[PDB]
Amino acid sequence: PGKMDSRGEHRQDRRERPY
Amino acid sequence: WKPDEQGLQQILQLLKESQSPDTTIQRTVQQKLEQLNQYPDFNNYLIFVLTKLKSEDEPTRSLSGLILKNNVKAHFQNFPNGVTDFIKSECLNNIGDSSPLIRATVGILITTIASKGELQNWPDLLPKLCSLLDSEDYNTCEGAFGALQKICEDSAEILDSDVLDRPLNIMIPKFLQFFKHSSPKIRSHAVACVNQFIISRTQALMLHIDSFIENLFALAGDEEPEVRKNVCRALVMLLEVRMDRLLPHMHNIVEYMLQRTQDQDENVALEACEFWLTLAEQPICKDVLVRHLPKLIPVLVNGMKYSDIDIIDWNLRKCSAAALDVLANVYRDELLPHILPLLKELLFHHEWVVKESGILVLGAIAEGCMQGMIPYLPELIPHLIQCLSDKKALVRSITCWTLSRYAHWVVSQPPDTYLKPLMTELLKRILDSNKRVQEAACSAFATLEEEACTELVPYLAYILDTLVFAFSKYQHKNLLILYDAIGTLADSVGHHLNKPEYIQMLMPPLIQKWNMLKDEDKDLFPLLECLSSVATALQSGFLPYCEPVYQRCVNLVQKTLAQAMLNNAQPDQYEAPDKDFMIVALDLLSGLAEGLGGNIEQLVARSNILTLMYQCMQDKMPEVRQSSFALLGDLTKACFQHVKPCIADFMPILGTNLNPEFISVCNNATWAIGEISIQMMQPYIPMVLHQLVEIINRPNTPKTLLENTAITIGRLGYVCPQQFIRPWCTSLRNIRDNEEKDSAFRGICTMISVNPDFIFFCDAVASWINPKDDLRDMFCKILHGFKNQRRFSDQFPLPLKERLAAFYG
Repeated sequence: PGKMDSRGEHRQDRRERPY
Repeated sequence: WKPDEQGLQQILQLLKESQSPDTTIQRTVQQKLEQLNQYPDFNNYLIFVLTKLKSEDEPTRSLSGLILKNNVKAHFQNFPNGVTDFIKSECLNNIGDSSPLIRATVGILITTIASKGELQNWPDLLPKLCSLLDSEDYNTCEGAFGALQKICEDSAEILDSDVLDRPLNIMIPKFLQFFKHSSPKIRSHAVACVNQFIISRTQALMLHIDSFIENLFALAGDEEPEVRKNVCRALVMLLEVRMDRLLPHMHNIVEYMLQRTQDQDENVALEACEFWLTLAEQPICKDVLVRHLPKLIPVLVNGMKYSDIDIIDWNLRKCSAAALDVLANVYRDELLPHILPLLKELLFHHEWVVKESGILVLGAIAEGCMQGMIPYLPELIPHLIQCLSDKKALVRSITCWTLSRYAHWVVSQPPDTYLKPLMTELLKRILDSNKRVQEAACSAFATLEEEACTELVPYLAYILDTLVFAFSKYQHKNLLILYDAIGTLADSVGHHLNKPEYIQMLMPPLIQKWNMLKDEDKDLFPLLECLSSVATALQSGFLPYCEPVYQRCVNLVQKTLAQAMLNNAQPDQYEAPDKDFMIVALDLLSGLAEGLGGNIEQLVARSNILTLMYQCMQDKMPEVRQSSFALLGDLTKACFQHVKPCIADFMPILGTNLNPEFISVCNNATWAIGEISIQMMQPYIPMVLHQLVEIINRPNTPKTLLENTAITIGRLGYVCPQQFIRPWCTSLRNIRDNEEKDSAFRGICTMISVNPDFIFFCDAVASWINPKDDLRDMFCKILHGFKNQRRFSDQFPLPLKERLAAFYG
């Protein structure tokens, strides 16, 4: 209950990935 | 028409001087051309030297052609038609010059013209080029095909636009005439051209698809790499949009693609490998793979090794690994008997490249095969932990990632057996001397932080010690990841971060990097998002820091709005702004307002934030609105006195953003209307209620959107409403006991008193884990009231029936 923010998603997008 | 000797000698002289090895002569030739290019006759001379002066050598003719090309892409609007048409004529007339350098230069000229000044300002480019395919001289047809290929590449909207009157209903059947062609280059061009119009499902091709597919098969046997590559990528694209057409040949196709995936030419193999990626998205994957999967898995696994040259983005390794990832998600545990023998031979191998591929495989299959892998994790995880201190950096980094892929399992086990040593060694690896290890470790630790949450509190000091220490160590690429790790830490541990020692060690280097970055540096995005979480987390304490942060953020919103207006006014002279600066600035202000609450009033009193917000809420970009409604809710809670004057304006916009197509805009609007409700508003209810009821009966997002809608509907409870109680109750019974739930239940009690309904859910929902006493009395008064007003209550599950005697039976 509360607002939705995109911080976490943006961090996952910036996160290191092997493919 | 009118080249004169003095002019020609002068321009040729300039080209020769531009070819001087002397650096100073070059720079002054630069200013001389700088001036000359704005005079169209000069361009007439340049094209003349390119196409007409057979006498002059090739680098001079070509340099003239290329300078001309640059002029035609920074000054083409101001070209008169007489010169343009002279260039156009001379280009199409010289497209097949026997010098390859001249031919290539003419080609760049044609394609750059078509580019800069759209394909209709040249109405007859395509028709002449097409007819030029039929010509005799090889170079002529090669040149024309090359030009068309480039045009199709970047001017692809030739069919969907229909500006030049169906510019593909002629070309495509003409390309397909040249698949048969004797020369490999031309075949390649033909396919590369057609390929541009597959995924668009372009009419001209779609009604010739049988001829296409047949000619592709006729081409399968071709040994010229570019043709194989193009056929492969044809089939891959075709697979995505015209599956039906290739079903009858799928077995032979899978056989072919599986062969090509093993092709010695890396590019062929890569295009082939895309087949598995796109096949895995189609529901018929299992059926089509039944005969070939046993070979497919080892080929992918083997292609996942680093290349020889890679031991020093998209490549065979990455494609193969992605394909394995999706297949793992399709086959789930059915894949494990194929993959475990390979893992057994890979994970312990003495050649680091092979081991590395094994760890990659182990990570890739994690999502699909997680359940099936659980039995093996008590052995593999400690082993991976050991690999974290392998002496090969690429092993350390891939180990970091795979462990992060198993973070959930690690966290669900007793902390001392896996979690503790893993976190310890990840922290060690964050300070690795290798930069790839550093970022891999920080990313993986972030993922672990996210999964563990409160489980990190005991290790908070050591974590901060390391994250802080990384500041002096990390370069630019890695500070971004470091900020993400701090942000997620603050979100994970919440208020536990609010300790004087932690604040003092963490904040100074954050402000330090804050002061280095200019309002135009994109590197603000992670830092501000980090600060937002820290601010929300540090609640009490940030006070000494808010002032510059608040002002700078508001200012960034202001200048973004300004640039956007200016660009809307004069698009041809002022760059549109990057609205992420605005989204991030709003998001930090939201965090600040949530953290400080009421204590932000003084700052808001001195601010136009609400007047900026008014324009943000109406922005075309969803994320801007979503952020502005979030800030609206936070400021409504924190300092309503500054908001109240604006409500009458703000409300009709909230009412117009209750569109479930944009989940997070609708959500933040809904929440806002709930918070504003509590502070208020009869006239605004009709413009919003109907939509909220629609949202609460909608079979989508059975989670956070519905709960907020319910709470808001609950809050709108202090009115004469007139069901919707089924999903409201369903949604709200599952949320934690907090203030919001309280408000919404007060609303449902007031509302039930006015229109009493015959669908007890409320009672099931009423099972509050320790409600405040006045709320309890409201509950048992309504319940008791009904009892005074069974066979139905026989159906209560035991926990319900029993609970509703302890408080209200």
